[PDB]
Amino acid sequence: EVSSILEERIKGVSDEANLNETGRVLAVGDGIARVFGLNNIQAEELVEFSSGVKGMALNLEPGQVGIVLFGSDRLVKEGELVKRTGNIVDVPVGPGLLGRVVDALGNPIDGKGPIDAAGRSRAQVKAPGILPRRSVHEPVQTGLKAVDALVPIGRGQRELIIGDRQTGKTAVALDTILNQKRWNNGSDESKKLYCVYVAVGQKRSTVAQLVQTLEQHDAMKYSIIVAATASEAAPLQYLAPFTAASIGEWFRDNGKHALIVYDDLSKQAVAYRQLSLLLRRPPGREAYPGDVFYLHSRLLERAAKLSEKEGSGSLTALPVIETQGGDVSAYIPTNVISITDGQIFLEAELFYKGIRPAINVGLSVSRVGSAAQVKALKQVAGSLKLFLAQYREVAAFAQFGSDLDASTKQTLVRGERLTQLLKQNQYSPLATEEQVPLIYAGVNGHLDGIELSRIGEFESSFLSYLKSNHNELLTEIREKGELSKELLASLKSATESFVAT
Amino acid sequence: STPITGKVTAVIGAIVDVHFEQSELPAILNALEIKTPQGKLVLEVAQHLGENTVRTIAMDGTEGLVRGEKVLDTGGPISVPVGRETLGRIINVIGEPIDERGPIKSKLRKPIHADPPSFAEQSTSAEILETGIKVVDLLAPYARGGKIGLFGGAGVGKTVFIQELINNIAKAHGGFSVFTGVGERTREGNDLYREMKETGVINLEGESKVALVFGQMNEPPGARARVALTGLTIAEYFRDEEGQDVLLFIDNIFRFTQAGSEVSALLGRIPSAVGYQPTLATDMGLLQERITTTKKGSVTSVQAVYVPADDLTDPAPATTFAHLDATTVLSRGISELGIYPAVDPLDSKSRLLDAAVVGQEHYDVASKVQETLQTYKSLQDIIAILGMDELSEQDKLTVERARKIQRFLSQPFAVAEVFTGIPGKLVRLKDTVASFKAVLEGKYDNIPEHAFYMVGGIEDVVAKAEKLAA
Amino acid sequence: TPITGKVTAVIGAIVDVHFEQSELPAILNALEIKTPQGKLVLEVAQHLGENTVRTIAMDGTEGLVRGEKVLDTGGPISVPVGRETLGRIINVIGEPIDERGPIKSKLRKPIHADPPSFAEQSTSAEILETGIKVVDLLAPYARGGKIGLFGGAGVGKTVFIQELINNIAKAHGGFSVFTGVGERTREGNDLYREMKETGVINLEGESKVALVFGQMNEPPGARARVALTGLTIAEYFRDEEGQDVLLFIDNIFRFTQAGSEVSALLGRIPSAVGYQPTLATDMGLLQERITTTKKGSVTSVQAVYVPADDLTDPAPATTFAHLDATTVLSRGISELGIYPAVDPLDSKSRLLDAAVVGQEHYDVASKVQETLQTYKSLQDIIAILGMDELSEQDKLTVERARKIQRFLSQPFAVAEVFTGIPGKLVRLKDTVASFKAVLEGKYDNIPEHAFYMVGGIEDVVAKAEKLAA
Amino acid sequence: QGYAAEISARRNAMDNASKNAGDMINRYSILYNRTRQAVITNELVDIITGASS
Repeated sequence: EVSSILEERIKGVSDEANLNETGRVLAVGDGIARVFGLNNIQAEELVEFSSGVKGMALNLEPGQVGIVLFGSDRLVKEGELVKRTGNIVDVPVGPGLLGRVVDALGNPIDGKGPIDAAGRSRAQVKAPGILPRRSVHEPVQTGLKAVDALVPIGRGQRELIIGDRQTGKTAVALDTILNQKRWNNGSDESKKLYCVYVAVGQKRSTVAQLVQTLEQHDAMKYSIIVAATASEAAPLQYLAPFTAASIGEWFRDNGKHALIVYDDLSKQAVAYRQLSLLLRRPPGREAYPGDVFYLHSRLLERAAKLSEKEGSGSLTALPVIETQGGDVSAYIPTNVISITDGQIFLEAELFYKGIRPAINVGLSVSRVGSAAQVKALKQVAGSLKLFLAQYREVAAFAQFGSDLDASTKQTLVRGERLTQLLKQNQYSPLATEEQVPLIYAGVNGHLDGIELSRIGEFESSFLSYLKSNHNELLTEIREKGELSKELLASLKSATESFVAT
Repeated sequence: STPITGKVTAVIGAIVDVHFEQSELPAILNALEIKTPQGKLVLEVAQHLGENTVRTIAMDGTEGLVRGEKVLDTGGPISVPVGRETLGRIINVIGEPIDERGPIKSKLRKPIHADPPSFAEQSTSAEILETGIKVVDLLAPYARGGKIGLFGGAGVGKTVFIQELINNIAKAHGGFSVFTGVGERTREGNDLYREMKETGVINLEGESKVALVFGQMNEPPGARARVALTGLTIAEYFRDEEGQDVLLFIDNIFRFTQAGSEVSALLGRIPSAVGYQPTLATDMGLLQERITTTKKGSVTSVQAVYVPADDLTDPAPATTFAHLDATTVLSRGISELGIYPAVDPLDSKSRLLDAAVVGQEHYDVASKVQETLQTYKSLQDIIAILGMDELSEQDKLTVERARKIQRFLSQPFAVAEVFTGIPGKLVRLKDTVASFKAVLEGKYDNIPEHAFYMVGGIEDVVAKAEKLAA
Repeated sequence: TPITGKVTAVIGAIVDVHFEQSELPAILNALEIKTPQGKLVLEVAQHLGENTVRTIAMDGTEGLVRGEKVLDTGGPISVPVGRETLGRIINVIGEPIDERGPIKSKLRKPIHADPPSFAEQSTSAEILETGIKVVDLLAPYARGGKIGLFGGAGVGKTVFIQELINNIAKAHGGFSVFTGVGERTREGNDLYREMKETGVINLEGESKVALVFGQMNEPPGARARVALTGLTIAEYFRDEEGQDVLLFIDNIFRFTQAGSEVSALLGRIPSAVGYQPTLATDMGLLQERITTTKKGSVTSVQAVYVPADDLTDPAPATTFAHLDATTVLSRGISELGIYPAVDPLDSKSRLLDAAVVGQEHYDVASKVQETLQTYKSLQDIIAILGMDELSEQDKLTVERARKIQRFLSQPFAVAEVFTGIPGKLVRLKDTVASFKAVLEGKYDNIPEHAFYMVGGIEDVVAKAEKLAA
Repeated sequence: QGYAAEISARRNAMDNASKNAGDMINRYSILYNRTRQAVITNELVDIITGASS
C-alpha cells in the first residue's frame, strides 16, 4: 500500500544529466533571490534550484541576475547551483480541467487526480489581430435583472466591476456564473460557456465555500477554478491571470465561448509591488510598479471576439477592482477604467438602503451605447434609463419639505416603483422570458396601481399567472427573442388580467 | 552612427541596456534592431550611461531575451513610411499592418524625430471649419488650422463623436485626414475599421480619404508612446510636399501622457507632483507645435482627452488645457438624458469666438443663449430649497425659453444608427445661427420642447410640431 | 550546525553575523550569540551573500560586543506544546512568566507552519452566539469563523475582548488559547486575575486555557513572533487532540506594525504609507494557519488597532479579504454613551442570510439597516431645518430610527462596575424577539431614555416604571 | 392671522438654518484644511520611495 507508493517514487526520482549552465546563489530570502552568473538565461524562463524550488527569472543584469523563487525560501541556501529548465513558463490545456480546481501553475489542488491534456499552451499569447476579430452582438445575461436592463453585457467585451472590499464583490460574480447554467445545458456549444474563475489574495476557506455553492446549485460541470491564495508566492499570484487566460483561449480557438473573472486585480498589483521593490527597481505612482499598466492592458485585450476564418470564439472578461475605503482615482483603479469598455459600479450605501444587487447608474457608463442587450429586453427598457436618471434629480428636491407640483411628483411616484422592481435575491438565476414581462409593467405604468411594499409580492405572482394562462406569451419571447406588434398587444392584455395583489 | 555589434547586458523588462565595444556606440535617438523569435525588436536609444552603455525603451514585445544577443545599429532613427498611398493602409510603431496587408506601399520614408517649425514660417488662421453640429457651431466655433480639444471623462461618447466628424467632413473635403489611435482597445479598433469601410470613406479601390495608424494597448508602454509621433509624420508629408491641408485626429491623448509617465519612472528619473512626469510640459508641446499652420499647409488636430473623474485639479489634464484653442467638454450627464451630443456648452470656451470672424450676429446670439441657459441652471437651486418662492413672470419666461433651447441641442447622427437607430442630419453654420435667433425672439416659444427634440434646422421644428398635433 | 562566526555589526535589533567557515547556512535558521544575558537567540531571515547573514534579535541589544563568537543552532526555534502547557504563560522562546518553572511537553514543534491546502479544507455554516444583541442580528458568528474588530484601543477593546472570553469559553469549555501580541502589561495582570477568579486558569489542576503573552515593551522582533508561537499551540489542539479551539488576540495590528520597523533595516525598501512590502505574504500565512481543516478548526476573534481610525490605510484594508465577518467599532459611538459601540450600518457577515440563520433573522436585520440609513442620509436636513419640516412618511422613519439607536446598548458583565449598570446577557432567540418587537411598534410610544443603557425588549419595560416614578 | 404666523414660522426657520449651517461650514473647513494638508505629506512619501530604488 504505502510501501508500494514510496518504492515507485524512488524509481521516479534521480539521475541528472550534464549541465550547460551554472550560477551561485548569494542574496536570498523573502521568496526572492539573486544569483551571480548565468549568460544563457532568458527573460521569463524557469530555473531549477537544487533545493526543490523553481523560480522564474524577471531581471537579468551583467552583475547579478534576479530569479524570483516560487517555493518556500527556507529550503534555499546560498552557494547552491541552479540549472536552467530551458523553457519559458507553460501550462497543459485540455477538457480535463472541467469540474476541478487547479492553482497558479495548472496542477490540481482539489485532489481530483491527473488532468487530461490535449495541448499545452503558454500564458503569454497576446491579442489577435484586427482582421481575425469581428464585432460583438452576442447576448448574455448575469441573472440580475437590474444589470442587464441598464447596461449592455456582451460576450467578447470587458466590463469592470468596481467598488468597496467585501460588499459581496465575489457574490455579484457568483450570480452570473449560476445563470451561465442556462446556455451550457443547451445542446449547441456555440452557446456553451466554460467559465474560469480566478481568485487572487483570498483565503483557502473563501474558495472552499464557493466550490460547495457551485455544486449544490448544479453549476459545477463547465466551471474551472484557478487559484492563488494570499499565502502563496508573489510570482504565483502574478502568474494567475495569465495562465487563466491560456485556459480560456483554448475554448476560443475551438470556436466555443467562455468567460474569465479576474477577482481581484488589485491584490495582483500588490503582489507585483512586493516583487518590484525586492528587485529594487523604481515604481510608478503609490509604490505600485511602473510596468503594472502593461500587465493589465495586455491581458485584457486577449478576451476578444473572433471572425469567421478562425474558431468564431469569444472569451469574455470581467475585471474586479476592490477600492480600499473607496477611491476611484487611485493608480491601479484609474488604469483599469481606461482599459475597460464599460463599468458596472457597485455602490456601498445603497446596500443598506435595500437595493441589493447594488449598482449606481451614473457611475456605470457605456461609451458606445447599447448593442448587446437581448432585443426584446431593449424594447422594454426603452424609457427605463430616462426615468431613473430623472428620478435622482426630482427625489433630491422632493424630500426637503418644499412644495411640489403634480408634474414633479409623477417622477417621484414613477421612480420609486421602478427601483423596487429592480430588487432580487442573490444566488437566484433569471431568464429573458421572465425579465421582459416585469419591465413592460413598470414602463407602461401598471406598477402605480400596485402599492410600493407589494411590488415584490407582485412579481413572483405575475410570472406564475402566466404559467397557467398566458404560457404562450413566455414561449414566444424565449423562441423569438424580440417583441413584434402582436407580442406587445398580447403582453398588454397579460399585464391587465392580473394587476391585483 | 554606423552599423556595429553590441551585446545585451541587462534586461529589466522594456528597459534594455547594451554594452557596445570600446569607442563605438550609437548616438541618442537612433533605432537598434535585435533579432528575436517575435518580429524584429526595435530599441529606441534614450540615454548614455558611460563606457559605451546605452539604455533603451522597447518597441516590440519582450520575452526570451538572452544577455549576449547581438544588436545592430540602423545608423539613424525609426523610420516610418509616408505617402498618398498609405491612406487606408494600417501602420503601427514599426510601420507594419496588424490587419495583415503585408509590407506598406511606400513612396517616401521619414523620421519620427522631426524638430518643430519655426516662427518665420507661421501664418495666422483665417480659414473656418464647419462641423455641422449645431451646439458645437454656435457655442465654441472651430476654425480650420485650429487645435481643437474634446475634453471629457470616462465612457462619454468620444469615439462615437470622432466617428461622426470623420464620416462627414473627410469625404466633404478634398484634403486628407489621418486617424491615429494611441493605446486604445482592439474592440474599438475593429469597430472603427468596420464602420468606416461601409460608409465609403475608406475604400480599397480608389484613394481613401482617411488613413489609419492603429497602436494598441497590448503593446509595450514605449511602443504605445511613439505611435502618436508615427501619425504626425504622415500629416507632415501631406502638409509639406503634397501641399495639402490636413484634418488631423488623434485618440485618446491621455494614453500618450500616461505612457511617458511610466517610462520616466523606469529610466530612473524622479517623478513630479501627483505621479506625473517632470518632462510633461515639453512632450505635449512637441506634438502640438508640429501641428500648426505654416505657408506649407495646415494641420488641424481634433484631440480626445481622458480627464480622470471630471477632475481638472489633477495636473496632467490641466497643463493640456493651455495648448488647445477651442475646447469642448463632453459631460457624462448630457449623454444619459438622451441628448446627443454629450457636449455641455457652458463649460466650453473658444478663442475663435470674436465678433467679426464669425460676424457680430453669431457672437451676440450665442451670448444670449449662454445667459438664458445659465439663469435657468441658477434657478434650479432656488426651486430646490425655496419651493415656488422668490419667482417672477420674467423668471418663468426664461425657464421656458431655456427648456426649449435645452432640448434644441440634440441632433441625431448616422453613426448612432447603432446606439438608438436615429439617422443623421447636417446643419449648416448660417442655418444654426438663424434658427437659434428665431427662438430667442420668441416666435417659437409657441412650439413645445419635444418639438425641438432630434431636429436640425428651423423646418424641422415646424414639422415635429405636426407630429405631436397629429 | 558546527558553523561559527563573529558579529560584524549590531544595528538596532537586526544583528549581522559573518561566518568564518565555508559550510554554508540555510534561511529560517537560528543562532545563539553567547551574551551576559545568559544567551541571546536570534533568527536568520536573510543571507546577503559572502556568508554574511542577517538575523532578527528577540531580547535586548545591550551587551553585544562586536566580534563576539556564535554557534549556529542549525534550525528554527521549537516551543513546547502539550496539555502540559495549560495553566502556563510562555514567552516567545518558551519561558514562564508566571513562574511555575520549565514547561513540559511531549512534542516540541517549529514556530512556523506551512498553511493547509485546498485539499485539507472543510466548511462550516454553524451558528455561534456571543449573546450580544447587535452582533447576533446584524453580523452572526459561526463555529470555526474568523471575526475582525477595528477602531482604536483604551476605549473598551480590552473589556470587549474580556467579555467575549467570559461568554464563548464557558459555553464551550474545551481547549483554549489566549495569545496576546504587544499586550499592555498592567491589563495583562487584570486578565490573569480575572481568569483565576472566574475559574478559567486553575493551577491546583489543569486549566481550560493555555496562554501566550508578549509585551509591547519588547524589541520589534519578539513582537513579530509572539503571534507564531501562539499558533503553534493552537495547531496542537486542532490536530493532535482532534478538537476545536478558540483564539483571541488584542491586537493583531502589532504583527504588522513590528514587521514594518524591521523591514527598513533588513534590506527591504518599504512601500508607501511606510508599511513593509511583505504585509501580504505575512497576512496570507497567518490567516490560513487559522482555517477550518478536516480535523479541528480554530474559531478566532481578532482585534486590530487602527492608526487615526482610518481604514484607508493598506494594513487594515488587506485583512478584510480573509474575514468571513466584521463588526467595525468606531470611537465616536463609544463616547455617546452607547456600548457596544459597534456601527450597525458598518457591519457584515457572510453567514447573515435568509436560510443560514433563518428568514425571520434576515427580515428584522434588513429593516433596521434600511431604517437607520435613511436617517443617516437625512442628518444634515434634520439639524439645519426641524423635524416637522420633513415630509410625513420620513417622520415615521426618523422616529423609528431614534428608538433603535438608544436600544443598541447591552451593559457588559465584566465592566458592570464601570458602566454602573448590571451585566445583561440575552439569547440569539431572545434578541430576534426583541428587535422584532421594536419594529412592530409594540413598545414604541415610551421615552428614549427608557431604551438608553439596557439589553433586550424586557428590560425596557421594567425601566419605564423607574422613570415614571 | 394664520398667514402672518406662517410667514413668521418661515422667518424663524430660515434664520435658524443660517446659524446651523454656519456651525457645519466651520466643521468641514477644519476638515478641509486638514485633508488638503494630509495629501501634501503623502506625496512627499511617494517621492522618497522612488529615490531609494
